[PDB]
Amino acid sequence: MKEFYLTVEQIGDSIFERYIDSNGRERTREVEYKPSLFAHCPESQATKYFDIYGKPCTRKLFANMRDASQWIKRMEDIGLEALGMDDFKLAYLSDTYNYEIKYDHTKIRVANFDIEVTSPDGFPEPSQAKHPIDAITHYDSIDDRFYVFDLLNSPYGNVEEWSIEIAAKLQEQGGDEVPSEIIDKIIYMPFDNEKELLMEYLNFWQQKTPVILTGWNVESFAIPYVYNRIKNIFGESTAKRLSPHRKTRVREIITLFGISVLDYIDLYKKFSFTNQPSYSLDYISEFELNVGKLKYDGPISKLRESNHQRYISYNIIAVYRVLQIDAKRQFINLSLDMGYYAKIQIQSVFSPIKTWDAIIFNSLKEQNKVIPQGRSHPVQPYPGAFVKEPIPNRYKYVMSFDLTSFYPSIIRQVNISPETIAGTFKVAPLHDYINAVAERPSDVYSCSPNGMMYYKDRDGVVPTEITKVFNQRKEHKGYMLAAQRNGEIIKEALHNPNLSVDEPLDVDYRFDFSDEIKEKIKKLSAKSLNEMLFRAQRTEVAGMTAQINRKLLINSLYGALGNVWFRYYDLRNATAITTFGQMALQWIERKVNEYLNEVCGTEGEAFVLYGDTDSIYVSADKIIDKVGESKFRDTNHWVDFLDKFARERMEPAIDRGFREMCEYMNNKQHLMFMDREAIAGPPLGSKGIGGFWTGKKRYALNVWDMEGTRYAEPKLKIMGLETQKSSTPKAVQKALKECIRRMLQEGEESLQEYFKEFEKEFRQLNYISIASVSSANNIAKYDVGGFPGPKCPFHIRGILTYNRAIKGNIDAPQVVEGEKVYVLPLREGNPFGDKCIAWPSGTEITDLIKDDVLHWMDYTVLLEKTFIKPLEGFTSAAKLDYEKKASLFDMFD
DNA sequence: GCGGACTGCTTACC
Ligand SMILES: Cc1cn([C@H]2C[C@H](O)[C@@H](COP(=O)(O)OP(=O)(O)OP(=O)(O)O)O2)c(=O)[nH]c1=O
Ligand SMILES: [Ca+2]
Ligand SMILES: [Ca+2]
Ligand SMILES: [Ca+2]
Ligand SMILES: [Cl-]
Ligand code: NA
Ligand code: NA
Ligand code: NA
Ligand code: NA
Repeated sequence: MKEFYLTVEQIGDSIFERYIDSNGRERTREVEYKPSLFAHCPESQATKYFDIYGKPCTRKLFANMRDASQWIKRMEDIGLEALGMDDFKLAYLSDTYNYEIKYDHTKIRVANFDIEVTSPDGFPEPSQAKHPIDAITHYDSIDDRFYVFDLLNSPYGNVEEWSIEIAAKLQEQGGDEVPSEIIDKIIYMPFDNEKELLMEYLNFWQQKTPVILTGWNVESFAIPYVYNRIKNIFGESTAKRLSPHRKTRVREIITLFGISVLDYIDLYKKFSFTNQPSYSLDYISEFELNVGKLKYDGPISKLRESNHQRYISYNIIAVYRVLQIDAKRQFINLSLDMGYYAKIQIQSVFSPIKTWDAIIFNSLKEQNKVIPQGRSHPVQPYPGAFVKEPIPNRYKYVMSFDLTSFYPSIIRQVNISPETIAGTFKVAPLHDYINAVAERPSDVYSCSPNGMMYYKDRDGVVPTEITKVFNQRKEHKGYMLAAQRNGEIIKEALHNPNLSVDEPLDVDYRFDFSDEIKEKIKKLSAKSLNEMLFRAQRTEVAGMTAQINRKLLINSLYGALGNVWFRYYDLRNATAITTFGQMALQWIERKVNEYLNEVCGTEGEAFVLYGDTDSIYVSADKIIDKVGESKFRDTNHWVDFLDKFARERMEPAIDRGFREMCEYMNNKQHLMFMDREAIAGPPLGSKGIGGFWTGKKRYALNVWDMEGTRYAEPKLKIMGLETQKSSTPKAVQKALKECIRRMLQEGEESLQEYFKEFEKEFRQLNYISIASVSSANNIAKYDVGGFPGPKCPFHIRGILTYNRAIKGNIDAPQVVEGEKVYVLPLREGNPFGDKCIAWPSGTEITDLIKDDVLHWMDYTVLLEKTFIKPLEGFTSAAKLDYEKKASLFDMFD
């Protein structure tokens, strides 16, 4: 097979590389790499090297990497540009792997681990590592085995061996319910001393050295704890065995040279597109996998002592949970894909700037072109997208339209790149271009309304490389949408399931079901169908991960143009994109309004009610009215009608409008592709209002079709409202959403019934479910003798109240700076001495003060502040009442 | 005694 790297590092004048060879074997080599950099040279000098602007350069070979970096400094002292890739390991990878890397993931050692540390005096600080490590579970992807290291003898208690027989038993049998599919994969090792455990773990590590190292919070806890514990016990030289090159670099984070650490919490935060109230593994596992919380009696600091059996079982389970989350989300696969595509260290996938620098560098190197030197720039603001101010109101029938990959398509259309800049023109006010009254900027170059002109013959490296990734994105989105469409087919077949014993069909959910498959589905059992729906949704999530993160990468290339740390930073190019974007949106709003007035036979009516960046929301009341609501059989009938109308009439008109804009700006290629997104409206013959807007970025719609996916049941599309915010209490989100569902689908009366019921019963809701959530930043900034300082935020005040309440209890959970907290208001005269209290999110509040918090919660404040105020906002906007008003009719019986 | 204007903070939407 073709060779591929695993890890690369620079240590002095040496490049240390771990790699898989042509026979599939892992090897390590130290290479005294000789890098090249470039300097501008006279035009009369024969060379094959040119910078991106076409100026000739000469290549300077250096005896070692130190001589190259010293030359860079000297060139700085002279005042001349030192060109070329200054990150020598990226240069090394590019030289060593001068082809498209095809890798075999089964050859890559991915290690998932988690440690346990009993601490009687609070959270065990990794920098101190003063407590024994009493458990390590380490899963190896190559062995497919869970290696379990169990400390039997500790100063905090001597325990019996963990029993795999009991671990496998059901909870109802007094077992631990360790999943049956990993029982035979567990390799259990008890130890009588901590030193012997750690020594063996190091020997194990040497034999099975991770390439990718992951787990939950491994970078901030597990890795530094293990490193510091081993260092404190055996000495630094022994601790350095954690690095395959014996080099490490040190609240601290340890860099293990020759290992690529991908902490799963960081992968999840970057790639999941969620914002969670808590990031405990417990919480995320429940959210992602729908598994129950790992229950136990007493505190964690005594779990090993009281129930060591469960203690070890939960350690193993914790490792497995991350594997299960990755099997669903596939962020490891994404990191490997992106990393090898860019030819970077795998951990550099967290940095889109490093990623794009490497992609562009490799692309330019292929043509013997030389990259410019990074330069220092001051941070400056620059304008972004346009957002229309909507008239707050209900909106019955709505169709939306969105542009495909907007900013990257602008880049490709206008041909925006550092080296395709051609000149400038004199700008007219933006609305002059929008209304097509300003003179055509250029009949030679491709232009943006910010004043920039670009060559339209030349291939730009930014357009070229963004197109390649965009093409990957488009493929994966197709798989995602098909899996989604396949999902609805299965959901509708769950309305008439057969009573028989069969099996789920063997199909590729990435492609639309054939008629044969669909026929078989209608005769399938409920058990088989539910299993198919599961596999369909899993296939959809896999596609979603792949497509939405390639979308993120290409949008981050736009973003990088506005980042001073980017080698190709240029506010001329960044603004060219956003300004063109503002023009395109407002241009097509006009075209859409014009076309719809023409087909509806009216004049001057506003059809576009809202728009943000690249989307428009079209009021379709008059389209429905022209055909008359009476002529429709059911809801699905008018949905098909609007689907057809948008597809056969509106979209061709939109394409005509954009083609004209492309000619207006003399652009290189028409790539403004705006298709229908959502069809929204109330159920036919209902009192539902269909949708409403309260303001910019705040609306709700009752959607029947989304991007070609015809829902089995109508799905609420809610943006910006409190239902969508992690800060809103769980039970309030749920209640507010039901309020919205009733408004959009059923009407005012239905809303009023539900509200009355909620108000009556809400005090019985669990305290966690009605707690607000907030991030805890700068606690110390507002701490004045344990009391709130000037301008102390509400949630920070709650934390200070908590701290005073648990003062003198070394066992009580501490609020961690930067993490999230649950927040509850307190009734007047409470023993806590303040109007609110906060505690670490994702946890029960400590038993020390739990009963008193429950007693003093302010349900009245909770209701009117988190529930009623947002509800008042929704309903006044939609022009209705959540509560029956007083009338002259009240004087009757 | 507190409404309005302004500020910091948080978390959305694109
Ligand atoms: C979501 C997002 C958008 N944007 C900008 C660039 C996007 O092209 C533009 C439009 O937002 P989107 O319409 O949400 O994203 P998109 O048009 O790029 O991709 P899609 O085909 O799924 O619609 O907003 C960012 O800069 N960063 C982001 O994270
Ligand atoms: Ca021993
Ligand atoms: Ca879009
Ligand atoms: Ca059937
Ligand atoms: Cl796409
Ligand atoms: Na742990
Ligand atoms: Na059970
Ligand atoms: Na130490
Ligand atoms: Na779309």
